[PDB]
Amino acid sequence: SEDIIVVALYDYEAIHHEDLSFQKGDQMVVLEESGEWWKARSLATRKEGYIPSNYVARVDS
Repeated sequence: SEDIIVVALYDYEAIHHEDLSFQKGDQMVVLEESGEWWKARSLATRKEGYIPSNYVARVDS
């Protein structure tokens, strides 16, 4: 349904504390919406951290 799940469109690796590593075609859910960077949870490992919004695709499904 309508939600805040995005898909990593590029490979990346965790760096800061609450960070999250994803791949070029991975799927992650969003926990909140800020602006430049958002906090999401990768279902591939039930983990969660930051995700560059400029390198991802946000969908509500």
